[PDB]
Amino acid sequence: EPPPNICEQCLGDEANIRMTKIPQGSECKICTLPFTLYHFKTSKRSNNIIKTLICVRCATQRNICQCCMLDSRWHIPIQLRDHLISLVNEENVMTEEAKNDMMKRFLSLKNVKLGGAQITSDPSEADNIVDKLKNILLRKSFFLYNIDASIPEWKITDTVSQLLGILSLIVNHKAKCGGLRFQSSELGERFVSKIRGVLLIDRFRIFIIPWSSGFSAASFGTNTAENIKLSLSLNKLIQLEL
Amino acid sequence: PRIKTRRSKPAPDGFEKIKPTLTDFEIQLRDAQKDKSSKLAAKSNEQLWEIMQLHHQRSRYIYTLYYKRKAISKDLYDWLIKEKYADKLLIAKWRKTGYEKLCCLRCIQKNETNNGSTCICRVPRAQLEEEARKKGTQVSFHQCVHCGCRGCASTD
Amino acid sequence: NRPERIQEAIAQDKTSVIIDPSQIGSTEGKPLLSMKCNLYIHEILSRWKASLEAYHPELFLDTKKALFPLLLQLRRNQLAPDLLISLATVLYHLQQPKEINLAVQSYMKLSIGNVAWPIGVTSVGIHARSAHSKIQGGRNAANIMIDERTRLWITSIKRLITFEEWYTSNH
Amino acid sequence: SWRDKSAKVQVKESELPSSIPAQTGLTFNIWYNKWSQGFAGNTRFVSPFALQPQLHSGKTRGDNDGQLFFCLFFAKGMCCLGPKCEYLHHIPDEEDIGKLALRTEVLDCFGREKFADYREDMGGIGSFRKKNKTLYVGGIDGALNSKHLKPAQIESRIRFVFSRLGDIDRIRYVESKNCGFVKFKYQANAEFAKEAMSNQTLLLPSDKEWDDRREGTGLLVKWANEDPDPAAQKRLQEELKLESLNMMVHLINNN
Amino acid sequence: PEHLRKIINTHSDMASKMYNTDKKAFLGALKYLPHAILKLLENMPHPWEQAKEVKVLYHTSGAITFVNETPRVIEPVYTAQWSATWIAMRREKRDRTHFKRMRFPPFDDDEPPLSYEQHIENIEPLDPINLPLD
Amino acid sequence: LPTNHNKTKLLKSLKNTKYFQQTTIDWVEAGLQLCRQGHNMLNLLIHRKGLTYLHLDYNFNLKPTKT
Ligand SMILES: [Zn+2]
Ligand SMILES: [Zn+2]
Ligand SMILES: [Zn+2]
Ligand SMILES: [Zn+2]
Ligand SMILES: [Zn+2]
Ligand SMILES: [Zn+2]
Repeated sequence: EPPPNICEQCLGDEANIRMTKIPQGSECKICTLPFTLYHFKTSKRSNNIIKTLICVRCATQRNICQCCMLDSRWHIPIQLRDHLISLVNEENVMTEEAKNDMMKRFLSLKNVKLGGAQITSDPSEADNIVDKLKNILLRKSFFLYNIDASIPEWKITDTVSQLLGILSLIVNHKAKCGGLRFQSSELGERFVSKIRGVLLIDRFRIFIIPWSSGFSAASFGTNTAENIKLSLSLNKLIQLEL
Repeated sequence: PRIKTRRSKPAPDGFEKIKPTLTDFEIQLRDAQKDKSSKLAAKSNEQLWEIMQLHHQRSRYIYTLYYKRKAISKDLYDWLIKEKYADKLLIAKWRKTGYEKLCCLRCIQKNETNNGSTCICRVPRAQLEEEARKKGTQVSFHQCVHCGCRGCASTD
Repeated sequence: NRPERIQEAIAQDKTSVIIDPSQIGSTEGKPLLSMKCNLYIHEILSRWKASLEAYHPELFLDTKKALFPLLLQLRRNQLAPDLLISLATVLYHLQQPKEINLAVQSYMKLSIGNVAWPIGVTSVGIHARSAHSKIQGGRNAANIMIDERTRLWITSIKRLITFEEWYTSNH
Repeated sequence: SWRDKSAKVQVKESELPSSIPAQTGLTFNIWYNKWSQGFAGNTRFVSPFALQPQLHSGKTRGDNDGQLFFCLFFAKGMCCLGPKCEYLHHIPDEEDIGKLALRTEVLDCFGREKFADYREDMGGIGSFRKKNKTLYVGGIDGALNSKHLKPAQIESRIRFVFSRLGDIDRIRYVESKNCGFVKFKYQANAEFAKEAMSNQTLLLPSDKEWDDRREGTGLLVKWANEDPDPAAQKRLQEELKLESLNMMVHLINNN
Repeated sequence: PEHLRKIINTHSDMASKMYNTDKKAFLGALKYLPHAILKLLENMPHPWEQAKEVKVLYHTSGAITFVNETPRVIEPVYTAQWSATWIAMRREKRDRTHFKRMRFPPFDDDEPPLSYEQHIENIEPLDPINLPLD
Repeated sequence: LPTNHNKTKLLKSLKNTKYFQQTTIDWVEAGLQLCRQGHNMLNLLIHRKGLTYLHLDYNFNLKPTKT
């Protein structure tokens, strides 16, 4: 009858926390075996009830807690800590998650710490991979050019909102082009005052155009074979700028 | 209430003077017994809170006429106790000190709560505002579960 | 009030009976086809008033009583689609000289038609299998004998078919 | 805005449709609340209720109670108790998802429980293993009531609809497969939009079929797979490595 | 009693999702159903009384309704009450020229069982089997 | 001989929870409610198994709707 893994973030900033154990509560959300489920409240007057959703063996197989489903030592997701261990050891340590029911039960009952659980288990190799991490970190409408595919729409909204004081937006990523739209007459005048000027989001340069046409998404292209062709022609137009 | 039988006595004098109030409570219970649409669960429990409110107000009315105003005699009050127009126990808790205003019998039992304490509606509203000020948030309690009373301690 | 409706609908009664076999399948002209199916039955009964003296003087009043719901339901487009289409098929095959047998064939696509198990044998034998429920019908695509009053005019249609046979025969 | 006003009664209690579904069988199974002895005709239907965010947002009891789980029937647009609902009746913004940072990889933003992996249909609540942000948007045929449109107009309609539901990373309608892939800034915005445009229509009130709106079967918003072209795998791997480098900095600052 | 009666009236639809755990309670209450039948048939109202207002436990979901109290009667009073009904039924078999036995079952199979508050609570009961005591 | 250490009963073990509640109703109302609740419980036992064609009548006659 092992006591649960619940880390310091799920329980919260209290010293006296009253949880409720139900023996054989529910099937765990990894292996669908029943287990003793502990549900509680972070405060006494919390509106959210927080319960363990995995069993103890599935918790210790991933070295994770049972409530917030992040690492016991680091409080981070399983996939990303496996990615960080792959960045350190040059070995693709991945968590082999099952998909068949019998495979889920089989993969939980065995005595092993799978995935990247063994590294963060003892604190010695934890701090070893931590200072290896330190060694790694020692080593009224407008048109928009020059939007590489790693530039989302929400960053294009956020930087234009930050340069102003706070309006919709339409970006064709397969055409690699952008557009902005609003209603206020003075807002376009203030957008001209706060500058084909350049938007600098993260040093990635986006050229602006006062677009007197009322663009729809059809103006960026009607099909996908038009989008890549217009993106190539507009990159050649950017080379004509340069 | 309880059905009128041969073994039940006729009412003592003065009962026909208070029949319109008890009859209003009776016809409101007749309306509130029928099932509504009642699809949700938060508004399924409210149509039990209406019946707990009607039973509380009927017993409060009989308590008010007997103990507070002294208009109903002991014979008529004992007849209204026999015919189950009002609980002995709710009126008895209203006789006690500290339980003068009270929601229902369920919300003073420490036997039914998971913590072994009374219900949250017995906490005063000022104490809930003090703990809301000490935590920083608002008062995170609005409506009690067993009965719909927002706050039913003897002060508030 | 009512006599102006008498004037208008008798002046419309005297204003075609040849059913176009394109207009039978033309579902958009359903009120016009229903009105033509009304008026050709009126023309049959007007002919059967004339030769009544030597052919069944007892059924003319019965057929007038029995077609009164069909005369009710044909003037203002009150029928079923397949029922009206099959009735128009009958009345188109009832205007041609040698198509009396095709008229009764169209009648037997009217009265029974597409639907298998018209009445329903309703759980014969001992065993009464689980599939044995779909071979009985009180509703849900059983027949078009779904009313006394409806079947009454359906019967009167073939009464007029038999009169049309006798009328084209002895003339 | 929505911080100023209170949330509205989107529907009365009597104005809800009954929980008994459309009859797809002979008799009603009152345990599973479904129909049996026959399966012909769709269980699925166009939802009668839409969201309408800017009208129906507002401040509920959930702001007073301090709870930050959103309302599944605000997103469907079918709450009876408007200003009294225990959950939140507004769009998930940045600060609310920021207060969801402790629990949004375990539960979703509605309090539902995230399961092991997806369904075989890839639609439902979601996983705690994929930080899933991209929503497959199919079912556009009956969502238009099988109306002939150009793909740019349909992409514009899907962009304008899912712009009401939070911050957008990236939308790409597929002309060859008649589906979109709506990716969001946060995971909770994707959850809220999946609940929001569940089985609604892309029909505008400016079109003639507005009376026959609820005839066919509406949208199909579901969780999407990875984007199997290697360019989006490249942008996925490099954005995941940049977020991992941020978490490198966090783990060094912690210990 | 109106709280119990409202719970039993709200469990006639039983089509929402909210009844799921309540429906679990119904399937759990069958293995406590027949005990309650004994608790009816012990507390069965005798012919000398009209209706016996009885204590009863009800589940919060209205799953099972256990009549709570046990019928205790004084032994000489019990045999005297039943002997009074014995002599009264002998008199009303002799002096009655035509005795009409009940129908069985008293209701149709298609008829739902009747609600107490809409058909029985507002009708006052009849006169029970009582011998005229001189 | 009855057991001597039977301090547990059935209803006395159900009063001590938060789910059952004490009240005083007519016997006829208690009987009509045990008929309604017994119909609901047997109907749900039938309907969980999927026996939706066994129309358990209100007089508790189990009859198959179809053959
Ligand atoms: Zn497990
Ligand atoms: Zn945790
Ligand atoms: Zn209270
Ligand atoms: Zn209370
Ligand atoms: Zn309380
Ligand atoms: Zn809500």
